[PDB]
Amino acid sequence: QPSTANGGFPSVVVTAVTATTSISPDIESTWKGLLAGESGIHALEDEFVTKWDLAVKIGGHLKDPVDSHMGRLDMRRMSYVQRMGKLLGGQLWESAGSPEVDPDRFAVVVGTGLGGAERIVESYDLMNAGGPRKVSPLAVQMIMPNGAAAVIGLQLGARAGVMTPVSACSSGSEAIAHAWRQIVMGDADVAVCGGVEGPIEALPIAAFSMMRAMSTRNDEPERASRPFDKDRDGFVFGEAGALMLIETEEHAKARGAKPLARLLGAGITSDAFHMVAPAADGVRAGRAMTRSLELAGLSPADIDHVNAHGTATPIGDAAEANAIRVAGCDQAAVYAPKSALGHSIGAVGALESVLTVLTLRDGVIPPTLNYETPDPEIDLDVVAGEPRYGDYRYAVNNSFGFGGHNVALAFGRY
Amino acid sequence: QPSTANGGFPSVVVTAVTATTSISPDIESTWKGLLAGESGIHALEDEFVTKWDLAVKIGGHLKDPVDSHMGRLDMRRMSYVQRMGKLLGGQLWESAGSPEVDPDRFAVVVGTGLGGAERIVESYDLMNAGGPRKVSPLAVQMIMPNGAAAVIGLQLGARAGVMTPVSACSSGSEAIAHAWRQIVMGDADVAVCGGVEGPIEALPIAAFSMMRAMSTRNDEPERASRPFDKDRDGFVFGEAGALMLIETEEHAKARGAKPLARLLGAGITSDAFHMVAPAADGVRAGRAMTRSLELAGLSPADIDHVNAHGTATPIGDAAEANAIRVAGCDQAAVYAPKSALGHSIGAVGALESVLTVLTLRDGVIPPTLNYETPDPEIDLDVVAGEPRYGDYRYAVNNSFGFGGHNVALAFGRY
Ligand SMILES: CCCCS(=O)(=O)Nc1ccc2[nH]c(C#N)c(C)c2c1
Ligand SMILES: CCCCS(=O)(=O)Nc1ccc2[nH]c(C#N)c(C)c2c1
Ligand code: NA
Ligand code: NA
Repeated sequence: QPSTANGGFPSVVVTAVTATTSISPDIESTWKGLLAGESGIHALEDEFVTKWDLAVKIGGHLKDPVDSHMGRLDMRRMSYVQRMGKLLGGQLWESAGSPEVDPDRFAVVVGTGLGGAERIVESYDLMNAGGPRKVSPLAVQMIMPNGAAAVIGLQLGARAGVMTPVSACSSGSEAIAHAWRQIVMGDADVAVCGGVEGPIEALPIAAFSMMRAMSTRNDEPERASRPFDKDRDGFVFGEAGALMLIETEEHAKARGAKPLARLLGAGITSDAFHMVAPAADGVRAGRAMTRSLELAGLSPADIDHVNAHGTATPIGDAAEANAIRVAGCDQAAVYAPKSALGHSIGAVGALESVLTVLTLRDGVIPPTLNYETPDPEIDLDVVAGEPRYGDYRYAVNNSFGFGGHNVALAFGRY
Repeated sequence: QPSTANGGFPSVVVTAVTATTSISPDIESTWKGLLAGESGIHALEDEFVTKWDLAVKIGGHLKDPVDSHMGRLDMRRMSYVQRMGKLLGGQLWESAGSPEVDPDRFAVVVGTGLGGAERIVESYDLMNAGGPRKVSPLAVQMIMPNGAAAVIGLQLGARAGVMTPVSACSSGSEAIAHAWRQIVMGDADVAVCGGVEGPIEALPIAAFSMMRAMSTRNDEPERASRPFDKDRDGFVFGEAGALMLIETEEHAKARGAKPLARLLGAGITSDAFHMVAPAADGVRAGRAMTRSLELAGLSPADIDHVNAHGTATPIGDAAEANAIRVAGCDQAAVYAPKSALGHSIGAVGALESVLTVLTLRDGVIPPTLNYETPDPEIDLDVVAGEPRYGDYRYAVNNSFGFGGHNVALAFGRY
């Protein structure tokens, strides 16, 4: 059975990362802020909060709005997630040294939770007011959920596949999983992968809050997201998009790229339990972690760090604690970055994969914010208080999306 | 290098198929109708055509509407594509003999072009009229594009992954590709895969017709879809959904399932050329065909049949003719089923994959309708007139989606 450890799969490395978050548009500045204990989560100042008297009045908008970088033309020819994708794609490529790769060995895999959905409403309104010829010839390419990945593949010249997985909260991690597959099956040597997602607005808040999925701790916004804490009361939105460049180790060495980490394996399973609730027993989610280890060639004792899905819902954190135990990883140092960055749905698995890479690169886990009275029924080694510097050799990033989609990514220190 | 032919990949077989089309709700009846020269494409009788005086007044609605099978509860708890998925999922499982499989070795991969998008508008309207608490607690799970795959995975108990690829016209074929990967990489032994898509409506017609992508031959609706014909003028919508059951040959043999065909390999490439136009040179699309042959262990001389993407746009059919030549497959007998069934976007690649299976099973290709004055600039062996009975050993199904997504699936006779 092939594994990364035994050479059955080629070695794959992470050579560049980019992200925009509620803390910073610069991933290295986001990382510094996380280590400093900063939160991106604040009182929402948008008019729509008071217009609807929303129960949720907190969240993290991007520190640097995407459209502050978008001129008239981009504002008219692309949906929001496409604009975010174009922005991050160009940033990532610059960070990688603008390499000249073989387009025929270059893939793009970018997940997203929904797609260009605001352009559906706009086209709907345009046609209602002016008839069918008032719909733009660009409407289809803006609306289609593959649109962000297509924009990035066209921008950077990727001709070895342009793929868009949709799996709610696990979309951005699943994209990295499929990019890894595209390389280890031999279809590509280099891939841009990750996830993008739209911004906080009234209808997204209404839809998730009517599930009772969201925190309503509006008086202390930075204290609201409390993964694994006894007093947690749901997730907080925190906007993001994130991409990484992965490539075979031989490809990286041949162009002088310095790896940040190794991407060793990916496990994809499903709960088949409930359309939005995770399975309480954590068994299939744990199996995704185990599968990523099988493909990497690691045992659970090797896993020093888990970057938790950790949304801070009551049932989600409990299920994940069971999952981590099921996978034999409950001695790992656990970080729940949604404590600081919130939940960005189709982007968040990619963002947390980038954070996992940085933890391995720098030998440090930032503190899980708001972990103050640990839930008596969960017993994980949650990093908290201040960053924990440690000898982290291998890590798993978890993302368990609504719908029952479990993705685990196994990374190693380079 | 592993191939199906040399044993590096396990043998994978197709053991059950289901589809709903503009000709019939019964795939075997659809097949009989195609062989009889029937078209599913008629004058649209919907009020929305006259309300907007749409330039396109033709298309194929499902012969048997999905919602004629949906009671009050399903109409309130699922989006349209989810209702179609539940319908086809249960039909497929019954056709397969309702097997008892290991949930932990059972995956679902279902592509779609857009998702539960009508529920976005509905939630939008509900909140505008009644505030945030009038949005349903079910809105998120109905809207999310992974929703149809999630419904099917929950219905049938698939715990080895539930995935949703989005790649416009190639979504349903890409789903079958990823299911094949999930099996040959060892993550699953059996998978339900295919694609679902929404119905014809005024806004979809307006959006694609403003690209000049659609036929306007309204006076002779069954004559409008003319792939590879000199007089073609764009595609016609024809509603569909389709699923197939695939599994390792050893799994099929162990439960007494009789294979309909072998699924031998899958190639995924991309054009990185234009957001909606295919590359004229057909090179990357041809490479998807070549890649499917490499993974199968076939040479182009083995390919007896190509089930063309064949949408009947001027530029699409020309590009595909170049693609087929680039791949060395231009001596294959070509069928363009959109001539009879129209284009169903995220479902159509799955539907045409089912048709490819039936061609191999039965040794017959139905006639490409409306192929009467072949385009002088395209020289393919298009089957036409009446069905061609022939010794078809291997076939490739092509799907080249808007965005530049190329998927080719290589199938073999069992
Ligand atoms: C972190 C927040 C997640 C919100 S989301 O999950 O609802 N996704 C999502 C996707 C595309 C979107 N386009 C637009 C516009 N205009 C919005 C508001 C928008 C929202
Ligand atoms: C063969 C036709 C393809 C049309 S589509 O590509 O526009 N897709 C698509 C997807 C979901 C949809 N939900 C609803 C509703 N109500 C519609 C009209 C609808 C349409
Ligand atoms: Na994580
Ligand atoms: Na086809």
